Amino acid sequence: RSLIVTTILEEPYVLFKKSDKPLYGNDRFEGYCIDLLRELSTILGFTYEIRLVEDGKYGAQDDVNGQWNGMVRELIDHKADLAVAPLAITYVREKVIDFSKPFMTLGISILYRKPNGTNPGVFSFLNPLSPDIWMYVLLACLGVSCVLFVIARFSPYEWYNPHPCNPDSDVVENNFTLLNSFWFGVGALMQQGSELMPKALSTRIVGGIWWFFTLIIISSYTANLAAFLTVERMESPIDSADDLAKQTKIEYGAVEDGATMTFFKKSKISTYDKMWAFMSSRRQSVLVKSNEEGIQRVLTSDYAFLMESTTIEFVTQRNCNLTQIGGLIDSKGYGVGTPMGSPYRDKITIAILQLQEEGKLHMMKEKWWRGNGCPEEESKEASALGVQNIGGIFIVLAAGLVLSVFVAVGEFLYKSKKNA
Amino acid sequence: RSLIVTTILEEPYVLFKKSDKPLYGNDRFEGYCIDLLRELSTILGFTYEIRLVEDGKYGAQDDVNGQWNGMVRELIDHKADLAVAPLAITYVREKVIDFSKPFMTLGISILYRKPNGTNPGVFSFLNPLSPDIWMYVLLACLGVSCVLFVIARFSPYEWYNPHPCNPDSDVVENNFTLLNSFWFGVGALMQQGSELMPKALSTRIVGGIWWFFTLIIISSYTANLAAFLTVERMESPIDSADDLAKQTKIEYGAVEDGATMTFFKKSKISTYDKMWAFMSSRRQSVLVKSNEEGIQRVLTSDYAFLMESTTIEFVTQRNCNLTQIGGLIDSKGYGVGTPMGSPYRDKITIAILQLQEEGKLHMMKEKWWRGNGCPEEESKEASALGVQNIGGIFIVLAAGLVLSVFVAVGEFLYKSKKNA
Amino acid sequence: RSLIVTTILEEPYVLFKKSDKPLYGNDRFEGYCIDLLRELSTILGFTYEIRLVEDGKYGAQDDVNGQWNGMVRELIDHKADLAVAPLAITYVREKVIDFSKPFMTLGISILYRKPNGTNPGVFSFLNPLSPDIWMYVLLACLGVSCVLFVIARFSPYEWYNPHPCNPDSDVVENNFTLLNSFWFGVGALMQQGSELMPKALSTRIVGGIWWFFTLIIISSYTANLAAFLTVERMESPIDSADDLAKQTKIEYGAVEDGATMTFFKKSKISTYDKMWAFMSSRRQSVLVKSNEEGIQRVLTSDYAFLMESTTIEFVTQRNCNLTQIGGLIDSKGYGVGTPMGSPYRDKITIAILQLQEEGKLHMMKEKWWRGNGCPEEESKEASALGVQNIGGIFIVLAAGLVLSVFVAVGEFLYKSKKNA
Amino acid sequence: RSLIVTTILEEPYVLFKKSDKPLYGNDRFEGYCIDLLRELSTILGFTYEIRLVEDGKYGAQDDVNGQWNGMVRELIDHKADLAVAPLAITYVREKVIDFSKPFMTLGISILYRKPNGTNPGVFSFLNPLSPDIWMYVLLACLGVSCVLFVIARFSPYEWYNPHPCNPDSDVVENNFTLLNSFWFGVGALMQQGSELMPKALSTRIVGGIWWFFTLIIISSYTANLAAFLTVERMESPIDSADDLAKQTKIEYGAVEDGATMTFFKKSKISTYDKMWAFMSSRRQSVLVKSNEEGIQRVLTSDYAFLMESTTIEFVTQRNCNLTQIGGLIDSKGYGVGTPMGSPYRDKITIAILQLQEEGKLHMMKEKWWRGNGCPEEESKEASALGVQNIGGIFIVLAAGLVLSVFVAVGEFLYKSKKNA
Ligand SMILES: CCCCCCCC/C=C/CCCCCCCC(=O)O[C@@H](COC(=O)CCCCCCCCCCCCCCC)COP(=O)([O-])OCC[N+](C)(C)C
Ligand SMILES: CCCCCCCC/C=C/CCCCCCCC(=O)O[C@@H](COC(=O)CCCCCCCCCCCCCCC)COP(=O)([O-])OCC[N+](C)(C)C
Ligand SMILES: CCCCCCCC/C=C/CCCCCCCC(=O)O[C@@H](COC(=O)CCCCCCCCCCCCCCC)COP(=O)([O-])OCC[N+](C)(C)C
Ligand SMILES: CCCCCCCC/C=C/CCCCCCCC(=O)O[C@@H](COC(=O)CCCCCCCCCCCCCCC)COP(=O)([O-])OCC[N+](C)(C)C
Ligand SMILES: CCCCCCCC/C=C\CCCCCCCC(=O)O[C@@H](COC(=O)CCCCCCCCCCCCCCC)COP(=O)([O-])OCC[N+](C)(C)C
Ligand SMILES: *[C@@H]1O[C@H](CO)[C@@H](O[C@@H]2O[C@H](CO)[C@@H](O)[C@H](O)[C@H]2NC(C)=O)[C@H](O)[C@H]1NC(C)=O
Ligand SMILES: O=S1(=O)NCN(C2CC2)c2ccc(F)cc21
Ligand SMILES: O=S1(=O)NCN(C2CC2)c2ccc(F)cc21
Ligand SMILES: O=S1(=O)NCN(C2CC2)c2ccc(F)cc21
Ligand SMILES: O=S1(=O)NCN(C2CC2)c2ccc(F)cc21
Ligand SMILES: *[C@@H]1O[C@H](CO)[C@@H](O)[C@H](O)[C@H]1NC(C)=O
Ligand code: NA
Ligand code: NA
Repeated sequence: RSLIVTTILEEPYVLFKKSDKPLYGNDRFEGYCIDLLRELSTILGFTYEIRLVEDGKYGAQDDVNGQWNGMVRELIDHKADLAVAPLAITYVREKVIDFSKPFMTLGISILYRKPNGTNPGVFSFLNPLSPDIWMYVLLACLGVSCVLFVIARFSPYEWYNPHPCNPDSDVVENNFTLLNSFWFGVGALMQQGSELMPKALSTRIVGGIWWFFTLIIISSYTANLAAFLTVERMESPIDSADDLAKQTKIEYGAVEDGATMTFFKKSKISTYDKMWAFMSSRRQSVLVKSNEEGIQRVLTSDYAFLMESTTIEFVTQRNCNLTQIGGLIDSKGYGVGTPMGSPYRDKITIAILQLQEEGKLHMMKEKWWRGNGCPEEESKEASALGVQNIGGIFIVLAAGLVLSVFVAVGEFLYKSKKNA
Repeated sequence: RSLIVTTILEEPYVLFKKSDKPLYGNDRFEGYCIDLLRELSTILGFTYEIRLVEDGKYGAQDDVNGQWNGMVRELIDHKADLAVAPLAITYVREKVIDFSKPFMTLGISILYRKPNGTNPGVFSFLNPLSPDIWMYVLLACLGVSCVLFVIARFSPYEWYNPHPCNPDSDVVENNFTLLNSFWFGVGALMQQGSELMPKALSTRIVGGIWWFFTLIIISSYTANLAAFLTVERMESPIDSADDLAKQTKIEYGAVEDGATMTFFKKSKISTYDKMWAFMSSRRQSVLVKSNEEGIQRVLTSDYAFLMESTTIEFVTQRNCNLTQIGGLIDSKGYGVGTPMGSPYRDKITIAILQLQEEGKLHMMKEKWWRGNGCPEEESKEASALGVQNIGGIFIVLAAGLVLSVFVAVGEFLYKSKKNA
Repeated sequence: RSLIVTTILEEPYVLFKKSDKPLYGNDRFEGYCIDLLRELSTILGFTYEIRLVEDGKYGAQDDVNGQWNGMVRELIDHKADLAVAPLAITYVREKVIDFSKPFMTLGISILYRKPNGTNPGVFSFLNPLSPDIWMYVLLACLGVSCVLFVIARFSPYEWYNPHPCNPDSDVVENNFTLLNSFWFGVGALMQQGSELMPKALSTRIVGGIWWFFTLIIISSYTANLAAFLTVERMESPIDSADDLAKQTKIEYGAVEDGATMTFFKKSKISTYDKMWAFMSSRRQSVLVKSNEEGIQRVLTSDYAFLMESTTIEFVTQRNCNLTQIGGLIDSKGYGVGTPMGSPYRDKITIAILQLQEEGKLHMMKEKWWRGNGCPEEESKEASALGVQNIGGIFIVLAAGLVLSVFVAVGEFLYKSKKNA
Repeated sequence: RSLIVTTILEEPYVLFKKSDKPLYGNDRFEGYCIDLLRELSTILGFTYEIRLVEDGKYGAQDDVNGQWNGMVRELIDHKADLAVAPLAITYVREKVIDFSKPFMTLGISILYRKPNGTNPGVFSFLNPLSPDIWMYVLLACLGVSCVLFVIARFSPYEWYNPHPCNPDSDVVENNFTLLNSFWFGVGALMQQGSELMPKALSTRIVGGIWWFFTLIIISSYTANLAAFLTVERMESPIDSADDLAKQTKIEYGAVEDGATMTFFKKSKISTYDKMWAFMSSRRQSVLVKSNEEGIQRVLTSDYAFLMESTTIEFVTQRNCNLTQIGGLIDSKGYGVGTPMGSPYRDKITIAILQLQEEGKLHMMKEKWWRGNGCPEEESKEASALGVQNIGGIFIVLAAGLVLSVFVAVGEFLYKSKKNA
């Protein structure tokens, strides 16, 4: 004899080969379950010929007559001897056909968009104060220093004798010129002082007020930056279903009429019926029809699509903009199907389990689920301040030293134009 | 026998279900009172056929006719057999129809807009130190500078040679006068320092202690401001009905001739007389016509709305800038109405207590009153300090620059009088 | 006739009067349910005589013969016409006796020790650095300054000419004496500088290293104090059962074989069976026998005793070391009992509800549950730095200014002892 | 008919129940495998009488006799009928007894001690800025000070009269030499300032830009250190079995001749050969005798223990300094054993899948593997910075005080050579 093996088209499962050569038979197919049946027929000795299921399904009761469809109809009507396909071992299907013992473990977990890290900008040190404030601090430096200049020329006490070494007269002068009064204000703003230090009482009230103003500006820059950096460090992305249960900004997802949304119907867990309450409320928006459109929803919007774990690890690892957040929720298992009471059930159970002990079923999964390089290496770290978030203080340093050369040229010419 | 359950429409009690189809009947309705009624029909055995109430009214007795309107008129004339609805147990209806024991407990409570933190005060920089500390730092600046004056006089090593360029001219000068002693005190307080730098040992111990004092004050101002800006604890101006008795700025409000207005009119408690003396001797500014119009006036104006308790936890839950301040004022309950003398009063009374001890009567409330959830408990980024947050250092800058010109013209006259 | 009213001894319920006068009958008793039956007999016209229940209980099936005991045995055997007592309206008791409609609402909530606020001490500013560090910073000031003194006398470049005004010789001197080198180190430590500023290259390496050392000390004092003050502000006491469900440090409690622990048996809520899992694990330690010993466990240890809400509001308000955290979990109701099918059930239901509309049942609760003054006013606030947590910088300020007077006396004598 | 269920004792699978009493039988035992067995007997109809296994062994085949030991010897000789226990499905037992389908899924995983944060490094003050920034600040201090040298030479207004006491002696001096230009650069960087204070305009723009540069660096060091000390993100040195292949410092470990040791011996994967080449060519330092002895060696030493997966989530849960690093390595499952050919293999296979689809098979795991919980996720107070946290500023202090003496004796020779 030759066993009629019913299977379905899926990836990395039974596929077609990508060549032209239009005379294929039993070389037409290539996938995980073709490599599995190649290694089951090798050690059990049988020969096989693959015949795809006609009505493109896995199997379910249509409830109109209690007749199964898909692959498990061909198994229950003995039109097929095996079923090497992702036919998950479940309760209602166990009572009609007999499965082997699992060759793969799956479960419900979450697709999500891999965290696109926010570039802070190069000028991200300006952030702890609003741009209304950074302008009003600059207009306070041009304001107070033009007030201190007027008061220093108007007050008699600031006019001092610069020579205590020689008790003269008529040499009485100020040190607060227009340029020095700017240098007091800029010097006091940066908390590093200057060499002027007012002498009258009226110019010290301008001084002592500008010093109290300055402490509140620096201590509200340091404290708000220590609030921006401890909010960013305290927060964390979703890494579970519980953190996905609370935040209603992140939109959920499931296949309409599938085995994933069926789990949230029959669930009695208090964290999963809340997820069904989200899916029952926002239905027609969080209940997309298949696995293919559900990936395109995560790729565009803030979608959190719930599907099985073996077709996340395929999708995630050939598309490194996508990730798997959380762990396994359910725990299913793919099993090689047999008709009810078949002799090949006990041989394949021993044959699948022989390939696990010699490590075949991991070397086959790493051949088909691995894929390209996919640069995901991507050592994301945080909170150590680098060039990417404090680097614009290097630019305005360099922009201030280019400008100061242009004034040193402007000073060396202006002196020589006075001399000549 | 199908008994004719009467029903008024409230949310989330009895709503219109909407999917697509024209043909209807007993599937139009969903909510709390429908899940209550189908779980009583499961336990007691009866059948619905909910039919709605006419004249859209719960029940009241006319003042000149002496007749009833709505459900309790439909129950007294046996045009209904149950009244599963928000029909509150009161004295006048209990003498006319027969209620079951309560299935919900409620009272009068207060809506108010949730605290926002968008106008914290224009002097919000002043908050990280208590106003005891802001005075005791200023008295310490006056205290140390008076000690700096006293110590520097009779310390003989603070009497140096102020004439350094020539070797031994017998002149002596103390640069720690009364004016410079405050300027060292202010100058060291503002982390920038004067030009003085005391010189013996006894003014250096005063100098070194006031410097260590100043680090601990500034590094506690910067640290406590860093705590205020990442952990914002927003507190409401009102916390109970006693705090509304004093705040005339926050105005009351209730529905005209409702069950809430009737309670404050008939009360004898000293707070609830003061709450009624406002609401009676003011109208159309404080008394709304419907509670849906009253939810809007909290949302727009500065308004505190006195309404039923269980209507609040529905509206608060799906509008996250509305909160419930305080606790229950009144205490009443919702009862399934029955006609005046019925066998269905007792058998539902047992059936309500069966739903409450098994836990199903609480799980209906948790699914119909809960909504989005809106987790704003996670702190956002600290919302950069603008003229609404720091703000008042621009005032005390201008208040110091105006005061200094008064001293500038003040000490201009004192020298011009001295030169004359 | 005269109604035989069966009741039980509890507080603020039926008690004895505190006088001697040993000939009481029907004046023997004083409580809430005596004030209730005084106001029910007034408006219904009946006369009554109180007879206490003999076997000191409320009522339950003993399961040996299905015979009720306590008060509801005297009701079911018609030895009593009423039961005005805390006889909670529950399901198994409703089917044998008939209750009135509730005069009081109770529920399950939590006793807990009222938060005894931690006094930070007066020296709580020392906290951001360990006492090993504050000693090693003081020994670095006595270390570096005694290194800078040796290097300044040993290096030739620090020996400068103090007269550029007069190009002399032999007047070459240092400004780094032993006292000034201490004043550089103390002056640089406090981030406010001095008037010395080293001139050689060897004394600037000591200077530049002591300045880098100083920045790390101040920036680790400011950042650790901004971590001590944002952990204290972020944390919050338990204010629910969910916050009480997680923390296993806080020990739970319940009455053994009571109506409170029965609620956690039949619970299907995911946050309450976890509380039963704590009570099933640590039983004989969290399952004390009555309400009286359970209060004494909260008063000594970290106990979180679960009892009914009407005997928390009694205990909390006459003992202001105790508080009620969270809200109502269950929702029961105290009802005036009647025998099965009694005519007084419908009259008292109208009579209780008449006293609610004219506000008697709140004025009676505020007479018996109010109690003494009990200074609980206690306006607890936090995070504004006051005298109680930064006040020891006022003491060491004052201790440094007392010491400096004693050196100014020591300087004024030492000069005059040189002069004389 | 009572069928004789065999059983080995493991925790939390089958334990001894202890209350008080001597007389026993089928109530001695509680756990996962007993709650599994009484829920199979409810569904399938059968009865227990659990009897224990002799010789305390699961099952293995003797190498010289060719006989079995324990449960699978008790199943092959029909001295038992079920084997509800942790009896892992393997190839050699499947050829001898018949298993059901799995009820637990597990594999090989890694114990390691949870990260602690008690030795963060003695240079942990250096962390808030990246080592790119710590170099670029130092090059900017060298860069600006070389620009300060160049600009101050050919700027004519930096050439003042250094002889102020006498009016017009034609001497000129630039105080911005090469040595003072770095000292202004270092002095302004350390927030304390030199004695220079540039004087024209072009050295004031260099001065004012380097001052604004310095505020942003210090207020980002203080702010990011304030983020590190309140939000501590502790990360392990190892994250998978690939990271143990390189870390020879962290040593492996597994039970002698267990199911874990057998997997690494027979493997062909390149990581698991390197993990075995260590463990085979080292013994009694890396190979434990029992896994209880291996939990202790993680707890004491620096050790990473390779054991079964479901034994980890029991031990990790009730010892909160033990964690599971990585994921599952192997993949096997626990099966209810049956004799070689039985009608109870199929009917339990359906019954296990009935428990798994209803959700009861997961709720048994959540009640027997979960323990205390230990919420250390809430941040404690920041644990004051000692010599383990700041630490290395005491080294770079002493490294700068030793280097300065070398320059002090260095420039002592250079002047003594010049004077000669
Ligand atoms: C402790 C600190 C406070 C105390 C000191 C305060 C110092 C006074 C400062 C005053 C004004 C500072 C400029 C800010 C203007 C607001 C606009 C803005 O921020 O955005 C602009 C950046 O702006 C720049 O280009 C930064 C230039 C810095 C100027 C250096 C001042 C020199 C000191 C002289 C002192 C006074 C001279 C007086 C003369 C006598 C546009 O960039 P962006 O679009 O935002 O890109 C980022 C976008 N992203 C993050 C979203 C990705
Ligand atoms: C880095 C900082 C620490 C170190 C520096 C410490 C420096 C010592 C400072 C000591 C005193 C500082 C102010 C104390 C105010 C206490 C009274 C109060 O709380 O309310 C009053 C504040 O209204 C004002 O008085 C505004 C004045 C602010 C600046 C005053 C000093 C000017 C600088 C002088 C320079 C030399 C000073 C020293 C030499 C004499 C009333 O207004 P309000 O009620 O707040 O309205 C908002 C309501 N809200 C906030 C509730 C929303
Ligand atoms: C930004 C700040 C860092 C930079 C500046 C560092 C300055 C250097 C400081 C060095 C030592 C500081 C003393 C602390 C010693 C450790 C012991 C301790 O803390 O507890 C003791 C307190 O200790 C005191 O009594 C505080 C006295 C302050 C000293 C004033 C400094 C003088 C400046 C001169 C500078 C050097 C002179 C050199 C001369 C050439 C005992 O109190 P307690 O039992 O803890 O009570 C609280 C208990 N509770 C909280 C649990 C309730
Ligand atoms: C407020 C502060 C900001 C503003 C001021 C900035 C000042 C400019 C500073 C610039 C450079 C600062 C240090 C650079 C360190 C980078 C290398 C590194 O990361 O590791 C190396 C650090 O080993 C060392 O180098 C220790 C030296 C620290 C002080 C060096 C300058 C001394 C003061 C000079 C005075 C003049 C300086 C300027 C004039 C020239 C190797 O050791 P590790 O690997 O770390 O071992 C621990 C491992 N762990 C951390 C992972 C646990
Ligand atoms: C060339 C020389 C010119 C002169 C030099 C001076 C110029 C330069 C110097 C300082 C000004 C800085 C320039 C920036 C512009 C300031 C505007 C601003 O920020 O608004 C601030 C107002 O603060 C004020 O400026 C008004 C002044 C206070 C009242 C007048 C003084 C009397 C104070 C007491 C009487 C005693 C006085 C006597 C005591 C003996 C705050 O605005 P706001 O209300 O919070 O707006 C809300 C915005 N929101 C909607 C977002 C929430
Ligand atoms: C607040 O003060 C009370 C004083 O009664 C402290 O209560 C003591 O608590 C300890 C355990 O922490 C018990 O061993 C003592 O028996 C209690 N005292 C008495 C008199 O019973 C309480 O601990 C304080 N609060 C805090 C948070 O420590
Ligand atoms: O359908 S099964 O054969 N039996 C049920 N389950 C488990 C819950 C462990 C699992 C889990 C993983 C599988 F691969 C198979 C099965
Ligand atoms: O209208 S009732 O049936 N009887 C009176 N009361 C109260 C005693 C407060 C209450 C309290 C809560 C209810 F749910 C019902 C009633
Ligand atoms: O025993 S009852 O008459 N009916 C049940 N409940 C519930 C509201 C659930 C309540 C709640 C409070 C009561 F006062 C009485 C009752
Ligand atoms: O020993 S099995 O019954 N068959 C083999 N395998 C795996 C293919 C992974 C698994 C995986 C998980 C199980 F629970 C059981 C088995
Ligand atoms: C706390 O102490 C006792 C409890 O032993 C109590 O009687 C007293 O009233 C309480 N005191 C205050 C101030 O709350
Ligand atoms: Na079957
Ligand atoms: Na009635």
